[PDB]
Amino acid sequence: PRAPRTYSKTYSTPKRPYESSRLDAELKLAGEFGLKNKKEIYRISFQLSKIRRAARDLLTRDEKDPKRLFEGNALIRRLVRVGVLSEDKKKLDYVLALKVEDFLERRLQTQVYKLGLAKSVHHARVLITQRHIAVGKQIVNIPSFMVRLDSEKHIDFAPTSPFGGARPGRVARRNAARKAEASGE
Amino acid sequence: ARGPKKHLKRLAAPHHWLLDKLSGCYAPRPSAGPHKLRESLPLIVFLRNRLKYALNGREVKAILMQRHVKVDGKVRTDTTYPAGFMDVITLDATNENFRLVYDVKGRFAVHRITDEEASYKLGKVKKVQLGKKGVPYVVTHDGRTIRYPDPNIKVNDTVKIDLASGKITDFIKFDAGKLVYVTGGRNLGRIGTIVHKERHDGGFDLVHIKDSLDNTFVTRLNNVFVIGEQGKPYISLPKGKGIKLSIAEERDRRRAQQGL
Amino acid sequence: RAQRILDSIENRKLFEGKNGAAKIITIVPLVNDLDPLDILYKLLKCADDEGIMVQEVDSKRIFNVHIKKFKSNLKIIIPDMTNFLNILDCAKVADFVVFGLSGVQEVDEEFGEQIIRALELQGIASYIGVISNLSAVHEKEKFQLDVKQSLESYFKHFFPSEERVYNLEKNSDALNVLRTLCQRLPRSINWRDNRGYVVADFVDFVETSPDSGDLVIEGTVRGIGFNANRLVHIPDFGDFQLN
Amino acid sequence: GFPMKQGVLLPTRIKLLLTKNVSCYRPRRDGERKRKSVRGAIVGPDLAVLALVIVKKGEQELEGLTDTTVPKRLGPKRANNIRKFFGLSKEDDVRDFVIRREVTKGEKTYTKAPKIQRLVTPQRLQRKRHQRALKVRNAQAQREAAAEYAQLLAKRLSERKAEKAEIRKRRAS
Amino acid sequence: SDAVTIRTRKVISNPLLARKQFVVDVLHPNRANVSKDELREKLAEVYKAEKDAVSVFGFRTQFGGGKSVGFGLVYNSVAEAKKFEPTYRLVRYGLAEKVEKASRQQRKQKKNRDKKIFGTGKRLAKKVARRNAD
RNA sequence: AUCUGGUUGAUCCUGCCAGUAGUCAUAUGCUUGUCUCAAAGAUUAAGCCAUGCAUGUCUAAGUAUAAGCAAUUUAUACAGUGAAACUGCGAAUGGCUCAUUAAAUCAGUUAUCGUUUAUUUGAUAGUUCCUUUACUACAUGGUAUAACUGUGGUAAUUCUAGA
RNA sequence: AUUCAUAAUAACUUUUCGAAUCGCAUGGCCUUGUGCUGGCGAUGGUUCAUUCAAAUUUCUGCCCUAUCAACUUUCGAUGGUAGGAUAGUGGCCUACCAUGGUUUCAACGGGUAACGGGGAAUAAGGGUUCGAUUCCGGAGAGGGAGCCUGAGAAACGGCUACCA
Ligand SMILES: [Mg+2]
Ligand SMILES: [Mg+2]
Ligand SMILES: [Mg+2]
Ligand SMILES: [Mg+2]
Ligand SMILES: [Mg+2]
Ligand SMILES: [Mg+2]
Ligand SMILES: [Mg+2]
Ligand SMILES: [Mg+2]
Ligand SMILES: [Mg+2]
Ligand SMILES: [Mg+2]
Ligand SMILES: [Mg+2]
Ligand SMILES: [Mg+2]
Ligand SMILES: [Mg+2]
Ligand SMILES: [Mg+2]
Ligand SMILES: [Mg+2]
Ligand SMILES: [Mg+2]
Ligand SMILES: [Mg+2]
Ligand SMILES: [Mg+2]
Ligand SMILES: [Mg+2]
Ligand SMILES: [Mg+2]
Ligand SMILES: [Mg+2]
Repeated sequence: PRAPRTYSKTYSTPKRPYESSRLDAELKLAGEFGLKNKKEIYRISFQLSKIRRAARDLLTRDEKDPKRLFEGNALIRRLVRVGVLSEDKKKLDYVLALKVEDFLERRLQTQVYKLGLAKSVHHARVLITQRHIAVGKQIVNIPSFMVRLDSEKHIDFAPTSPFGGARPGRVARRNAARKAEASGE
Repeated sequence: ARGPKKHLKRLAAPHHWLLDKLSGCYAPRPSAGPHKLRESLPLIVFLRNRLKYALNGREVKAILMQRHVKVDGKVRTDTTYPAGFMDVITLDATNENFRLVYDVKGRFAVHRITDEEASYKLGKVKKVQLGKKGVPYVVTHDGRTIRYPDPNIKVNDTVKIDLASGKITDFIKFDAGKLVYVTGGRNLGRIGTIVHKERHDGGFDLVHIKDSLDNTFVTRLNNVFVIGEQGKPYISLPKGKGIKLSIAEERDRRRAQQGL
Repeated sequence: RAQRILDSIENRKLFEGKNGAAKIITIVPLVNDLDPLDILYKLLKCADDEGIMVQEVDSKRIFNVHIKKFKSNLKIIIPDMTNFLNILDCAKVADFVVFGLSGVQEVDEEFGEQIIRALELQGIASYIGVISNLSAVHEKEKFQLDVKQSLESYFKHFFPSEERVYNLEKNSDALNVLRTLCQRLPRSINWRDNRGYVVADFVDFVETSPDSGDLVIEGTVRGIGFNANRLVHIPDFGDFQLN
Repeated sequence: GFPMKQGVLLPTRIKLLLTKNVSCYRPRRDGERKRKSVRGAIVGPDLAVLALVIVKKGEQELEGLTDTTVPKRLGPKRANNIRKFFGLSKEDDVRDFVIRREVTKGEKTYTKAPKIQRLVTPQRLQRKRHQRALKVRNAQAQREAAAEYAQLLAKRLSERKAEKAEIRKRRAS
Repeated sequence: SDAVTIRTRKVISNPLLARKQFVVDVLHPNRANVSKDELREKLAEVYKAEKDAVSVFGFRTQFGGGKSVGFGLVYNSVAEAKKFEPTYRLVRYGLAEKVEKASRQQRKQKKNRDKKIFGTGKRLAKKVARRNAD
């Protein structure tokens, strides 16, 4: 006797397991963006899919019907806040045409490398999970943050971080102590 | 089971209390009283969930035990007292007066009330009848029995009641073209004028109602509750005035009250 | 199911701990710097019986301990840990083998490990993994449980039947292992159970002829039993015939 | 150990279902009954103890009995019970005749006394006065209400006869 | 370079429980989160009440750091605080004392043994001493 | 909104076997660092159970001569606190399991002009000794009882007897 | 929609209820009797109403099986009258009458490793398969039966008996 804590899966494993084409596509996709599981890809494929379903289910209904209007506009403006859907494509028929990379391109991981705070994408990984990289007043340490558009123009280093400001890290002051003590001697 | 149940599980509580579903496992089963379980609000809910005046349950008992909280002029000290529709609630230490009337969205709403409106109360007349020694009386929805009413008052009529003496000030008849709050059902929380009453014998009467935006709907007579006259209500309606808007209209109204 | 239950009662009547029982538990530490007398002390101090502990310190190594909590007749045996073959001989007659483990000292690759393996090969009934040295490490539980679990994963390797190395330092686990020793029915080792065996409590000798006589042996029979006509073996003595 | 029970005319033991107001039993729970062994009423060779009362004193004194005497633990608590224990008139105030006890502690010796029950005091007279009051007051108020209502009713019927007068004059015209 | 800033939001004046309740924001950069004691001190001066007439709890330091939210009440006197607050809080503030009562297990066991005694029991004590001397 | 290998010398078929994917579904093997969260003796044996606990309850406001505690400041009826016990209320809720059960249960929907209802809430009550203003407690009848005092029984119980 | 509510007559009754109760304040008014009055609230109490219920109840809906085709009625099966019982309708039971009631639109019987539903898994759709289990309803407390107390139990952290 509680309420039963609801919960759900997030991804979905491919239907054909060994398919030299899908295999590769996936690998290059992990490569552009430095993902670690294929699972990271699947998660995207899956959200995408739920959106394509909502999309169609709206599409089959009459234009100027309250529901298609309401949920349509919502789905649209939601897709826009994260800048997955461009400003000009603001009509359902494009949200179908959406593909995976359009989602993979809004990760904090990605935007860190495309706002040039990192040297390579992998660098951006490390830098994120290292508690270095803030979005405004918040630190964020998940590579999958999914940057909204109005939060693009705030991403910087953490006021906590060595690069952001503050004091040097543990290694730095370790070597500072080593050289200072070795010279005092 | 064997006797009456004394608990209420969390999920099984009437939804429009808006109890969150991880706070506990139980929910304040309303005591026996003036109103039906399903459609009443236990004071603890009104006090801790809707006024935020107390954080726990025992804080609420604490409050109630100083004879602070009145209901219909009188002091109740039962955490699970069932204050339902159109009841007056008095918090003297804040010098506030509340009325339990339905929000547009079918739930109970906080409503501040002047001292001059707190004095009285409306009551749907659920049944008139003749009691012992031939003395005629009415029974009004909040359970109140009133003796020697005016013979013009039959069923479904509303009655104004001085909370002080418990006597009948005046009343209102159930005729076409009156103002009306709809209490039970889906359209619960709406207000409008009664177009015409549909009469089905041995079954449920319906009522067509047309609101102030000249839109129409239908409910059983069971949920129709008379207020007053065209734009001349006897009680003060909340904001919203019992006018229900499509989700589009509400979306727009909300996004149009944002300019910082 | 009634048949099953009947049969089970019949098979659990060999240890009617009031008159006809003899549960042999052998205590085998696997670490040099460890005391078996102590391990017993824990198990019987958690039975709240100070007398049966004090009466054993004076002079003994084999005990007839009756527990009243569970109503059971245990027989405890502690081996000469200087003789390997005496350890093997001790365990190979047991209904239960307790293993002492050190929180301080890692078990020896050349000795204690070989105890494990050899016991395991010759035959073991029901075995248990138990500790005593756990308090010798840090006072905070956070570090003790580490040792405990590493020991659990070491002990699981040779004895996968078990997953819980019990800690006698805590009253609960000690009460629980005692509980098991009392209640739980001990599994069977094929070759020893099919020819019978008696552990001797009292051994007296009667002279009949000047050059030979009659060894008298008072003990409880376990296994298949003995016949007067069949021979009896006695370890490091040979095969002899019954009179 | 099983006790004898008055009623059971038998020189042995027999199991009974005992209830609320009987011997040999105390109901643990409301309305509960129980089956218990009980000893017969007729004395035999098995009885460990026989419980006896003295009705007529004999010629000789009994040491542990007649020689000693024990005071009754508690005196009266109700007003008229007191009045019977001291044979007082109706007009004698019971307050003074109340038994007290002299308890001792430290260097102080304090005295206790039972609360008098059913004792006529100004308070109960007040409450009774209040009862006659609210009853009569209520009755008169009620008569007032039915009078006002009958007045209303009678005026409405006359209004109805005037209306029917107007309608009869309009139908005749 | 710290600057402990203490903000009080969603404030309500509650005469029913003779107190004012509110949310507590705390901006504490470089600071490894602020002690509750300290907080009470700094709130007292602000709402002009005794340090004992103020209560704060439920503080949760945000992710990454340099901030934390909690909740805070402040009564009209310390009398009322003493009579309205939950006791364990008044133990956190020393304003009352933890009452040493035995374990739950224990207490229940005593209750249960005492169930098996009808009456005062000094009777049974005289009787059992008597039957033991016997 | 997908299939692939297997009958033949080779071919196209019917056809299955095999393979493949899911299970917010059990078990098991091997492996296992961190956050949040969560189910867990249902399946077979509604099989059996040591011990401990899960149901008790008192306010300004039912009953206190504890031969209890506090003494103390007005109380010689009581009057602070209060074990015990009588009274009152509860123990019919909760929790568990899924054995029974196939128009049964249950779902939705009706009915009670076909009934009971502690409780809550609201109303609700001049009439209740003999004669006609004379006679009988209404400034208020009566009795048992417990706890307790003391005497006892029995291996034993949450046994109880006599006074 | 009523023989309803209610009223009236005539009587009836091992005569139901109609405050011998409690805590706080202690005041008015006089013929000066310590006389008559007098606030707030607690508990109780009859009836009606209300609330919480409860019990019955109408329509429609359940998995497999014809290697189950006829089933129900002495012993209630279906209906009528009257009674008895029940809080109450009612073959619920008892007398007395009838001779009915179900059935290839699958009754009756057998099976279920069957509690029912809200729901779960999976499918483009249509489906197939799960639902002991967090909410609702029901049933049971080793198996049967019986009953006290009480508004409410055929109760088992109540009682009684038989069987294990
Ligand atoms: Mg239940
Ligand atoms: Mg409805
Ligand atoms: Mg297959
Ligand atoms: Mg089971
Ligand atoms: Mg379970
Ligand atoms: Mg008191
Ligand atoms: Mg009432
Ligand atoms: Mg008498
Ligand atoms: Mg018949
Ligand atoms: Mg009939
Ligand atoms: Mg079943
Ligand atoms: Mg398909
Ligand atoms: Mg289910
Ligand atoms: Mg099952
Ligand atoms: Mg259930
Ligand atoms: Mg039951
Ligand atoms: Mg069982
Ligand atoms: Mg009861
Ligand atoms: Mg039963
Ligand atoms: Mg039980
Ligand atoms: Mg139960």
